[PDB]
Amino acid sequence: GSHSMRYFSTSVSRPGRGEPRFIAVGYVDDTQFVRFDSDAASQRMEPRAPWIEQEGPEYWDEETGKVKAHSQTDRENLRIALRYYNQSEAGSHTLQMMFGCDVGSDGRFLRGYHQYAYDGKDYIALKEDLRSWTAADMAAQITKRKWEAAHVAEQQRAYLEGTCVDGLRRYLENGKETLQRTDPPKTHMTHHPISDHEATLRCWALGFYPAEITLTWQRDGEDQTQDTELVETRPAGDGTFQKWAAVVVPSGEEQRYTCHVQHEGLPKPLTLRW
Amino acid sequence: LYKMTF
Amino acid sequence: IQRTPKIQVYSRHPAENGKSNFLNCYVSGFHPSDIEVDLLKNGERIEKVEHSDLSFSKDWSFYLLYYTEFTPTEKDEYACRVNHVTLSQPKIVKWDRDM
Repeated sequence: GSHSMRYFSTSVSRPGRGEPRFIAVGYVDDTQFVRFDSDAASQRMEPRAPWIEQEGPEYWDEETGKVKAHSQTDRENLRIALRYYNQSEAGSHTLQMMFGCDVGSDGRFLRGYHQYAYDGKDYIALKEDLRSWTAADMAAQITKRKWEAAHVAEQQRAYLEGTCVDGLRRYLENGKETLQRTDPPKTHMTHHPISDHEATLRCWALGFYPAEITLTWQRDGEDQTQDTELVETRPAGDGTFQKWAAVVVPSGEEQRYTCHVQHEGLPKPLTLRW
Repeated sequence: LYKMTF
Repeated sequence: IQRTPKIQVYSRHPAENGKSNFLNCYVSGFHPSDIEVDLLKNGERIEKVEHSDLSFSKDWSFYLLYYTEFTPTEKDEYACRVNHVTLSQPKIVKWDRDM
């Protein structure tokens, strides 16, 4: 199917406690593969997935070079933002950045990204055309004019259509056995009376990859959208994901309920019934 | 593979 | 600009007494990123607890996984304690084997 690469970065200023903390992480699909932490002893980009260890130290030298450069830029961006918003040096502020690309199943470029948030809200983002910028406020308009005049977009487009796509295809091949794997959900049901006349049916999906999944409860084929308690999909910590969905039913009308599980790793959707 | 101010 | 953490505490596999496992506290959807998450065994802070690298979702809100290896027993109660600016006292969420 399609695939994606994303580098995430956060800078958090800490006025009295020295210079801003910088943390970057890289992902292929739902799999982390690199990290860099400015407060870490190493001062290097480190591997976090088996398939990236085989890169030679020139990759690593260049990657920690690029990521160290990024932390300095974002440190200066935090200061420029203090001016633009006329904020005091007393406060802690956050600058986040994401960039990366999507490719189709043939490995062709679909989409590029390059965007920033300041204090948790959109600042400036490159549009899907990879030529224009979306400025979220007056402060960002200034940056936009600055980057428009400097033709920043063209450089990013070159990175995103070129280097970023090649990297993705490479990682997807080198790490074919884990990245192009599909682990279907291991499913089961639990069941607990909550009174003389009602019971909870809970439908579980465990050990699946990638994270995308849909759990749905029906009563006699009717979707129970508004009456389904659902948790956010969560990492099990071994690279796979978990989710459950529950409904409150009258006892013993349990047989009227069906839980439906859809996931890319299943030949056909599963139906579970107590 | 990894990748002017405000 | 300010968002409270969603909190889930759970084990990597369905719990079986005497079988080693991992206890997880997953916090997400929060802002800003400074947060303190501790895992508790019968009220007491477990000392060796690791966490994933700071990352965030499409809406820019942060998420972290805190985890530790453990061996559940019939008597031991576990909980996650989350400390964040949006919370006037830390939220303590109990581990339920079926949630």
